[PDB]
Amino acid sequence: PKYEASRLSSLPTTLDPAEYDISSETRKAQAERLAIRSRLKREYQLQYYDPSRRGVIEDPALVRWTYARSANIYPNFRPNTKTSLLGALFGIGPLVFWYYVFKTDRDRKEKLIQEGKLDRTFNISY
Amino acid sequence: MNMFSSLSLVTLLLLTMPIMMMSFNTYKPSNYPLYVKTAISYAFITSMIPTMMFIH
Amino acid sequence: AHIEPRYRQFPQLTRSQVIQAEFFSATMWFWILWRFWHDSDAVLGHFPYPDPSQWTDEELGIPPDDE
Amino acid sequence: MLKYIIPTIMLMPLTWLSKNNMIWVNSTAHSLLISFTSLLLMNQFGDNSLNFSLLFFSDSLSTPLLILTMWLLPLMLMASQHHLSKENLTRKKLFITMLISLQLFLIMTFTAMELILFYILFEATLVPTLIIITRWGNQTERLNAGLYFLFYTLAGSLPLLVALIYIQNTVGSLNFLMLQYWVQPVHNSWSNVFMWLACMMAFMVKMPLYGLHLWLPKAHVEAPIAGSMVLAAVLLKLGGYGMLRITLILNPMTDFMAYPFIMLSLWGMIMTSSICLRQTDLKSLIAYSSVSHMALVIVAILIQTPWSYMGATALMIAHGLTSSMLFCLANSNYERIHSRTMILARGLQTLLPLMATWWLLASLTNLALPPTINLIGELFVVMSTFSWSNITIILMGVNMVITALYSLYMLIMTQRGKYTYHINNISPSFTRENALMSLHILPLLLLTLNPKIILGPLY
Amino acid sequence: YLTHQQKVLRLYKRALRHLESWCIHRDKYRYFACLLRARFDEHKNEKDMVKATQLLREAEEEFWHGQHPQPYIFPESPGGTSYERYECYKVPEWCLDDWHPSEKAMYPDYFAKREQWKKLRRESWEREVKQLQEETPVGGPRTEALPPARKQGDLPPLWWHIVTRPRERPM
Amino acid sequence: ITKDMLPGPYPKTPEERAAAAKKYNMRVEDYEPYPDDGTGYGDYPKLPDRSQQERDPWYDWDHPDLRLNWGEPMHWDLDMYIRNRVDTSPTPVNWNLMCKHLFGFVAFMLFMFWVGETYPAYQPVGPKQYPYNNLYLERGGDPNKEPEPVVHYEI
Amino acid sequence: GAHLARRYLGDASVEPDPLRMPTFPPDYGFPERKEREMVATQQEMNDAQLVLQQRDYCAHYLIRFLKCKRDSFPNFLACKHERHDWDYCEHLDYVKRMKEFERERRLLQRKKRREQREADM
Amino acid sequence: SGYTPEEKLRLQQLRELRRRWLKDQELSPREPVLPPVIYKTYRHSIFAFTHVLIPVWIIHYYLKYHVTTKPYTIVEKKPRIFPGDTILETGEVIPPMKEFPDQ
Amino acid sequence: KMELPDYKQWKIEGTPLETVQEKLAARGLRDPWGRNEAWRYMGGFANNVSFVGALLKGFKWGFAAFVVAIGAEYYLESQ
Amino acid sequence: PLTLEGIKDRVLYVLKLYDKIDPEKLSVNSHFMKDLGLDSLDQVEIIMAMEDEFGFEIPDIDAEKLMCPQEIVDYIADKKDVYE
Ligand SMILES: CCCCCCCCCCCCO[C@@H]1O[C@H](CO)[C@@H](O[C@H]2O[C@H](CO)[C@@H](O)[C@H](O)[C@H]2O)[C@H](O)[C@H]1O
Ligand SMILES: CCCCCCCCCCCCO[C@@H]1O[C@H](CO)[C@@H](O[C@H]2O[C@H](CO)[C@@H](O)[C@H](O)[C@H]2O)[C@H](O)[C@H]1O
Ligand SMILES: CCCCCCCCCCCCO[C@@H]1O[C@H](CO)[C@@H](O[C@H]2O[C@H](CO)[C@@H](O)[C@H](O)[C@H]2O)[C@H](O)[C@H]1O
Ligand SMILES: CCCCCCCCCCCCO[C@@H]1O[C@H](CO)[C@@H](O[C@H]2O[C@H](CO)[C@@H](O)[C@H](O)[C@H]2O)[C@H](O)[C@H]1O
Ligand SMILES: CCCCCCCCCCCCO[C@@H]1O[C@H](CO)[C@@H](O[C@H]2O[C@H](CO)[C@@H](O)[C@H](O)[C@H]2O)[C@H](O)[C@H]1O
Ligand SMILES: *C(=O)CCCCCCCCCCCCC
Repeated sequence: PKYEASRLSSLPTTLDPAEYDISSETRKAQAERLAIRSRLKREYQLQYYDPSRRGVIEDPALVRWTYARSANIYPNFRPNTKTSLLGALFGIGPLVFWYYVFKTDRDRKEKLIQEGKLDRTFNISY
Repeated sequence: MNMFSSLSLVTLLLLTMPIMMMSFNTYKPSNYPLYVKTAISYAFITSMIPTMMFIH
Repeated sequence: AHIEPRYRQFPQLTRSQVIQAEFFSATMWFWILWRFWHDSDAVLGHFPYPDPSQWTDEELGIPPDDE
Repeated sequence: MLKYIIPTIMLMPLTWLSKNNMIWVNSTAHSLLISFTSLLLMNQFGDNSLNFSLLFFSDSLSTPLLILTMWLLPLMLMASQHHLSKENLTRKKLFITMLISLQLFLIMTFTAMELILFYILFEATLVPTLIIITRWGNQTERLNAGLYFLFYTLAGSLPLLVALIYIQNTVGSLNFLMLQYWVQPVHNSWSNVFMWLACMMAFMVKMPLYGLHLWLPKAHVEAPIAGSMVLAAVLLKLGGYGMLRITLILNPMTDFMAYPFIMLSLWGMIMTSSICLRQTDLKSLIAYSSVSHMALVIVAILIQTPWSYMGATALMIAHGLTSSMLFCLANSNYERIHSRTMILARGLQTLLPLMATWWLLASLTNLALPPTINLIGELFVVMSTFSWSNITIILMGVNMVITALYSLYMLIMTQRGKYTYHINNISPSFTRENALMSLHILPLLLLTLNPKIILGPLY
Repeated sequence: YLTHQQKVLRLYKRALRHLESWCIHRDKYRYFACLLRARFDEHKNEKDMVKATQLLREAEEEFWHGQHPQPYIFPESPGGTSYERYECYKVPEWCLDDWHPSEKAMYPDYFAKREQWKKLRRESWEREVKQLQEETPVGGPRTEALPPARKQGDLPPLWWHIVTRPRERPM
Repeated sequence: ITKDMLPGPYPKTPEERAAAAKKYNMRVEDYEPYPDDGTGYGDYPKLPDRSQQERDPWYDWDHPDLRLNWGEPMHWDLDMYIRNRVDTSPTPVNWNLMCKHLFGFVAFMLFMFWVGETYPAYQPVGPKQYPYNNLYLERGGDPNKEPEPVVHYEI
Repeated sequence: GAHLARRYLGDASVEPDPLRMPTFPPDYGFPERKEREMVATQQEMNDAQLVLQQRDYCAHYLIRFLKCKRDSFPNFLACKHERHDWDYCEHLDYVKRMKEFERERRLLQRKKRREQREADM
Repeated sequence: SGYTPEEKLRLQQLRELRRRWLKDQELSPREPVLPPVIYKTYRHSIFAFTHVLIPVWIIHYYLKYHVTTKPYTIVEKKPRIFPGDTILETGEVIPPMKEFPDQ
Repeated sequence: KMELPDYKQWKIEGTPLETVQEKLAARGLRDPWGRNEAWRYMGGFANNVSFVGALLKGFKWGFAAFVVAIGAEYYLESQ
Repeated sequence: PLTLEGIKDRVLYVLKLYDKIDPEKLSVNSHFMKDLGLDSLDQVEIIMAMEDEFGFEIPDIDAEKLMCPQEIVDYIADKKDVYE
């Protein structure tokens, strides 16, 4: 039985065929990624350990994230087939669905009341 | 009725008292846990009176 | 404290914990034996269960076939 | 109402003639005195409203809104004096004058007997509010927040002006007491459909109705703290107050004209509650939470039942204190770390224990823990909408779940977990901040003892 | 990132801990731990890297099949029942700077010794920054490793938050 | 924070791609934007869709609770993947098999409950008998009317 | 047990229906059948405030037991004999229900057996 | 797979500092400098007086003179009456039951 | 401060660890950590009750206290 | 309430019940490979025995570096805030 990875259950690293095969090109990339991490760690630590620093160390990564999650969306939005189809299937469809659910229920109940068939014996709070 | 209804309500009021004291009206941090435990024990006793009347 | 930790050895016990534990264990077994001696019906049933196949057709009011 | 209008006006000379270092002490002390005297409006009778003159009247709907309005002014002053400490004296006095003039317009708006007088004061509130946001907001986007706020409002309010003037020509009067006796039914026709829309769209934008709400998260994220407090606590309730009055003259057309707006609100409340689960900005999360809460008020006002009208009034008052308190809580963090990102500063309960208690109580009211008036108002609306249609209990119930999830997500994210290591300027809470939080929650929880005074005229 | 030897030894440790979760009893575990060791010893001297990598991959597939679904976890380890239990009691040292004077007056001796540490931190900072500058390659640090102090009287660069970190049981 | 250090539009040319990778502190070979549909991602990197729980707990993270380092690009859905929310960790059992066994168990129980309701268990006894016309008055029957006489006989 | 296998796995036409029984007249094969005697009156059970499910043909023993319990308080181990008498009356009441079930079954069997005689003829 | 000569040296240097810091967390003898059976029964008698007796006086006064003066505030289930009982109010005697058959 | 019992007293002889040592010796293998587990099999840990014995804890005295009680009850039953 | 000498006493106690180690050669500074002749699989087993002894986990990245009894003592003392 082989592992069947899913969206919510990742493939274990120890079962990933890529890991056991490491070429020199891969090891170059791994070293290059550690260089970036070390450069950022130093830049963070020289402020974190500064005895005269009282405040928040601004993280441009965090600023970029909050900016992207709001301000940058519309400028890079294009109205194509996908945006309108999603836009109309989840921005007007639910309203139509609920209108018919509630309109159908209320018309059925209004008809019953007008014929005196809905039981409202003790119903005097509304 | 006068004993039954009075004791059944003192049980509940007794439980709230350690909460109210914690508004520093009369504050004894030294052994607050012992205070809370003692209140539960007294509430248990006073609740057994209306219970006995019901069983009777 | 009154009880000191030990290394790789059975712990130090007090008499009070050992005796109180034995009292409540024997109390349980006396209570079960005492209750069973008196209330075995609570375990084995309170009344006989009749065998319906042993009831005559006279008392059940079953008439003979030729009727 | 002159006994409230005139002393409110006098707060202006008091501020301008105060010693330089006493502008905050003086204006706070005397605005608290005015708030005290506002309790005299609680002389409400079982049958008749309290009708002072040909211009102003007070009933069980406007009375709580007035007391909340006059209570907020001293709170707003306390909330604003720290970030305004470097401002020069004349501009501080100007900032206070804008707050005083807002109170003047608001108390007059809630008691105006005539609907066109209500309209003029209802629009006059735009000017000081816009000035507060665009002049004393902090970031570049406050200029666009001012424009969105201004033009959304006017886009709906100008049709209202035409409809109100038309009504006065047709009926002869816009006096609300006269409209109660001279009101005539509205017959189906395309003309009356647009009269209905003109009468209601301006108030729908103020609530705001889902779909017309995008201005609100803009305004809050850019507004100063006092701007957010009045916007959330009181200005949103102008729309609800206007709807509660204008619906009188729109029957029976509201029976079917309500449907599209009930669907937007019923579905909108779920959408905006779910959006709160993913917001990264603390002020934006609270602003979106108001849209969800006011969706209930719109539904209650539109289905037009005694229980729903009582629930709407309790909800409007309860949301005002709760939402304002949440903004003040978020602002106290902002004055330390100078960011609105919710994930930036975590585990704050370890550093600010008492402030974490205010966060807990504000969250508990926001998710409407019984017997808070937040729950009383929300429960009344749920009771009334179930009779309107049993299926609505599914949407109302689902929204209750999501509301608890995002309220406690806000609490767990900022107060719990591990504190951010590099943030080392979390100074202990000030008396001013602790007092500010307690002046929100204490009146809110006290009102549970006597809910009838915030249940409105249908009580 | 992990060498072949590193991967094998992590697998050995991981397999033994999961084996122990299955066995529970010490005499049973000692028996099967020695059989498992003998399986790793069967290929200790395998010199062909391609053959050795094949063994490692199959061992990891065999581990995944036979792993305990609920392995034992040390209580304070990640995922353990006591993991992060005491984080709420860990207050950073800078909080003491904001104490009221009447609060500091209750610990005169502790706060006198704290001033010396802050004095030591202030006077040492510039040398630590200088040392890090002169020992860091031109492009920038290639690893997260930090150097010791080279001179007498110097403190290892970036020491304050390691040395003054909260105690593991701070209350 | 300058405008050049903020998210921008989708990168069209390789030169823009290299600039985006540097802005986000990533290798140019690792950087990859979201597809240029109209959804508004811009040039924000598409990082692996993994929970923060999947990250190594022993590494000295700058943010140990989030398991993030200062300056590293944050996943677009970082707030969803915090350790208090959606977990994507590998599971001892395959996801598809877990769904089959869970669904199968629930479906089987529901079927058997329907069977048990269709063929209920009961004892071999006749109806319980009550006096006074099956307690007509006690149950709330109208005193004025007359119930049909319920009669129970000895046996 | 056994009775359920016969109905669900065997012939169900000759088995009693617990929800419809009895389906034969109470005077069938029973000349001069006597009515059950209720000892406690309606007012006695109404004043004793018996739960409605308890107001059956054994209610008089339950009333006597309940009176003893109140009178013997705090001695809560008394009234054993009064309790047993109520328990025993309920056992006989249950045995009578068991006989009605067996009577219905044997009449159903007798009927089907008579139809074969007619079906054969 | 062991420490390098510089890892050993840094770890040793931080070790010395960390242990000196921990030693400095101990309190001096004077710290904190603070600003300036019959007992068992007495402490339990005073607890009962203030947590039981006073509350029961307050509640009994409240129930007797404020709650039970208004209709239907305290509603009781009426007492059970059995055959052979005597009603206190009227003196009426409830008859015994019809005689039981043998069993 | 703390006194550790002499490490030489830990011997696998006479314990189930000796059984493992014979089962491994048949295969040519040998267990090096045996004496590290020997304390768990010696001393106050040497012999523990079975499951039945754990349930019957206190049965001896509960039975005697019961034989007396019923005996006393019978004696009074004849007076 | 561990002490520096207490940690050392138990680290050596465990190693003296290890049949692959000569109890007379063992000292605090004995290198597991250079001085005691063990291999890297033995080293893993030793670290696991130290985790069992003190009841906490030493991560593999840190564990692979502990090559003598003294280094284990220093690691445990540092992890448990033992300064005396
Ligand atoms: C609406 C009803 C209100 C009723 C008001 C009654 C007022 C009575 C005032 C009593 C004040 C007692 O104040 C509170 O009592 C407890 C117990 O007695 C005391 O607490 C003390 O005694 C308890 C005894 O178990 C111990 O925990 C410990 O010795 C100490 O904490 C303190 O003194 C104080 O915490
Ligand atoms: C013909 C009809 C005209 C009607 C005019 C009626 C009002 C006339 C007022 C004249 C006196 C005004 O006095 C002038 O204003 C302010 C307010 O007191 C004074 O000084 C002020 O300084 C600061 C703020 O300004 C405050 O401490 C305080 O408000 C006051 O002391 C000036 O030093 C004085 O020159
Ligand atoms: C539904 C009833 C109410 C509807 C009211 C709608 C009328 C418009 C209200 C806002 C008016 C603001 O006026 C103008 O609007 C546009 C977008 O709308 C803003 O434009 C903003 O987004 C565009 C692209 O989306 C950018 O190119 C621009 O840099 C930015 O400023 C302007 O900055 C603002 O000056
Ligand atoms: C968020 C946006 C919400 C938008 C909500 C839209 C509501 C739509 C309401 C539809 C009903 C409009 O009002 C309806 O118009 C029709 C004309 O078409 C009127 O019809 C009237 O004139 C026509 C002329 O042909 C006659 O045949 C008819 O006998 C007469 O009733 C009705 O008197 C009125 O009932
Ligand atoms: C007292 C308790 C009473 C209730 C007990 C209810 C238990 C009922 C369990 C029903 C669910 C069984 O579900 C069934 O499991 C087996 C076992 O893998 C699966 O079987 C299949 O999957 C496995 C694993 O991938 C493969 O070897 C192969 O493809 C096949 O065997 C079926 O695909 C699945 O449908
Ligand atoms: C006879 O009275 C049977 C009582 C119930 C037995 C339950 C034991 C398990 C399931 C068997 C019930 C039979 C369903 C037809």
